[PDB]
Amino acid sequence: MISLIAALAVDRVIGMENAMPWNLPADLAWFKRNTLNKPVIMGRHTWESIGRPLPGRKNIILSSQPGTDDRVTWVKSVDEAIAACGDVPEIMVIGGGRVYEQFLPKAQKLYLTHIDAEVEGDTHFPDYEPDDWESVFSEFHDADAQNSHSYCFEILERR
Ligand SMILES: NC(=O)c1ccc[n+]([C@@H]2O[C@H](COP(=O)([O-])OP(=O)(O)OC[C@H]3O[C@@H](n4cnc5c(N)ncnc54)[C@H](OP(=O)(O)O)[C@@H]3O)[C@@H](O)[C@H]2O)c1
Ligand SMILES: Nc1nc(=O)c2nc(CNc3ccc(C(=O)N[C@@H](CCC(=O)O)C(=O)O)cc3)cnc2[nH]1
Ligand SMILES: [Mn+2]
Ligand SMILES: [Mn+2]
Ligand SMILES: [Mn+2]
Ligand SMILES: [Mn+2]
Repeated sequence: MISLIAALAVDRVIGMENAMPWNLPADLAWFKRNTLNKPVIMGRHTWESIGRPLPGRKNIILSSQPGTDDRVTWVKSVDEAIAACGDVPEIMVIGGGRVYEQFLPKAQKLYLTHIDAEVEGDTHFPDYEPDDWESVFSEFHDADAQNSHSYCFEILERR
């Protein structure tokens, strides 16, 4: 089972200049909680944007070029990435935009954080078909002293 996890600002913006244009520790905590002890698949630009391995998860990096760090696993196609996860119950695809596009059609779940932030972007989440998806969990949070925007955790499951 393949899932996507992402945080989306207004207009589905997910990134700008190889970074996320917000800082929401509560959302990072949600990401960790939903990815720990699962394999994570990411594209090379996201690997560079994170800048180090995510602990406690098998990190699988897509790139057409040879890998440059044996602390993570490098693969050259979607099907190789899936295979490298092995027999696990849930594979987490953690972006970025190009990777989400390719995995969305295989995905059965989406973990989306909807952030109430206006931010210029150069990367978006796919313009997915809402009719394909059932919202099964929603949890809204107002901004607080640690988290400058309001945000909503949503889980959707393919109908
Ligand atoms: N808000 C969020 O939830 C979130 C999540 C993740 C990332 N981001 C942001 O998204 C941006 C990065 O996204 P992006 O779309 O630019 O890049 P990306 O999807 O992270 O990486 C794309 C690269 O992955 C490799 N790749 C992808 N598909 C491949 C395939 N089928 N076979 C082989 N290699 C493949 C290629 O590397 P090569 O060029 O080496 O071949 C490609 O250039 C950053 O701004 C980042 O901060 C945001
Ligand atoms: N909901 C969501 N939010 C994001 O920020 C996010 N980010 C990525 C890719 N980028 C990143 C960047 C940093 C960290 C990171 O440092 N995570 C730590 C957080 C520890 C904590 O704050 O509790 C981790 O161990 O997961 C993860 C993913 C992919 N999907 C996402 N999905
Ligand atoms: Mn805001
Ligand atoms: Mn429509
Ligand atoms: Mn919804
Ligand atoms: Mn709700």
